[PDB]
Amino acid sequence: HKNMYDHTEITTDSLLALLGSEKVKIIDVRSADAYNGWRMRGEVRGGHIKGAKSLPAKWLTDPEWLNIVRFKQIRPEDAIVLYGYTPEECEQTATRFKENGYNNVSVFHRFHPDWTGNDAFPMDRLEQYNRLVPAEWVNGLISGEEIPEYDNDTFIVCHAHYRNRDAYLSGHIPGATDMDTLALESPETWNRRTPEELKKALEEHGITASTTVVLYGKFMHPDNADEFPGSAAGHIGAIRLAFIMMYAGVEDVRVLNGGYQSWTDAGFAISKDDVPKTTVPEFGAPIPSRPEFAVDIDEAKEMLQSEDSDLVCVRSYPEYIGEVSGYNYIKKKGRIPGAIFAECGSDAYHMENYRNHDHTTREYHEIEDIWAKSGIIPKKHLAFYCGTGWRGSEAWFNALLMGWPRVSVYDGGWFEWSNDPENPYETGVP
Ligand SMILES: C[N+](C)(C)[C@@H](Cc1cnc[nH]1)C(=O)O
Ligand SMILES: [Cl-]
Ligand SMILES: [Cl-]
Ligand SMILES: [Mg+2]
Ligand SMILES: [Mg+2]
Ligand code: NA
Repeated sequence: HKNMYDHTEITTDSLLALLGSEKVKIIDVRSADAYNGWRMRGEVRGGHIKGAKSLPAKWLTDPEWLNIVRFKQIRPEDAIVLYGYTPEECEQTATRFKENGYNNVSVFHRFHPDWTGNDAFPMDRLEQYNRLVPAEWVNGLISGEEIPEYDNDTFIVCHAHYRNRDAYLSGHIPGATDMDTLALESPETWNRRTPEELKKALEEHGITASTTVVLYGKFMHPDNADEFPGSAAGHIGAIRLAFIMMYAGVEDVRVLNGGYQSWTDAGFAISKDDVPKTTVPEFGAPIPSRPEFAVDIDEAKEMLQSEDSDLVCVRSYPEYIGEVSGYNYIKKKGRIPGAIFAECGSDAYHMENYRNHDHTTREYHEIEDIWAKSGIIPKKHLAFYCGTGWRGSEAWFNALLMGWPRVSVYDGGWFEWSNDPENPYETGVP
């Protein structure tokens, strides 16, 4: 007897006995930040039931909901077990599955406090989840409230954009200041600036090595027909700047997960003030403190020859096979020989394969699993790259979050590689 609105409860003991079953899909309907590990109700152990997939209940208003589910490989013949902080949070999702041809749907009532509270019940979390912050954390920070995973006394919220102050002036997080990505990377090479330039730029924007910097950007629907589509890919830009700042030596860098969209979806107030900078006189550390995060072309060439190492191409497929360059300022088309392809998404200004529709990072197990199928694994020194390094930086950041011990960005990318006509390249379908 199928019942659309009254959902069978699954007990703790029954769920424990099913933890290894390939026919069971355990679905966490909490926010992706809680799933990653954030202790959003004060639970002592954060994260998810081991083996659970992420399907935030917020996504029920997405017209593509069923396609998300199918793309996650959750199928009608699976036994679906839903949980949240409360069973009541699962009710609408359970009904949505049942309305869409899933007849085996249960609700687990005792994730919190029973599962989270007992250390024999397996949980998992994104190892460095505290670098990828929810909007509630940022709001607590700017409010001076006590927040978890923070013991500094100095912070700055930084709104990234590429040559587009309107992205900030049209609406930003209260108190935040804007940073043009041109402040930290050069329009000549599209590589990070020299250490002396980085020092000066960081100081002028009010940033010391011991400042907690919270970076985010605004997605404004990049259109490849505009002169500068990157002016609209603000949150990729934010993660690119996070890379450069962490390389430079800012000890504590955070990224707002999903960027500006997450702030407004949470319903917080926004500001249009043009906030003046408060400069600081001394960065306070030698730049770069973390040079290993950045790989230039001679090291990249060595990595292509080493068994220990690989370059990871985070470009679109039409770029990879040489149909297009990806960019209106790159004429050469083709790919670096010997790199492992890890398709970014549709084009140079979209990261669909690394993100959810709401711009939060894609469920990290899915990224991990796809990467492993190509031999992109943490025991290697990996250098992520793309055309000029923005998408490479976002892939790199995803691997950093997983705790991977040797990940870098090959900054120069296809731009630098193809600018030397002596460098070999491939084209066409492999
Ligand atoms: C390095 N700039 C800022 C010129 C890039 C940034 C970028 C966005 N997606 C890939 N790269 C551009 O806007 O094409
Ligand atoms: Cl973006
Ligand atoms: Cl390439
Ligand atoms: Mg897990
Ligand atoms: Mg570069
Ligand atoms: Na290699």
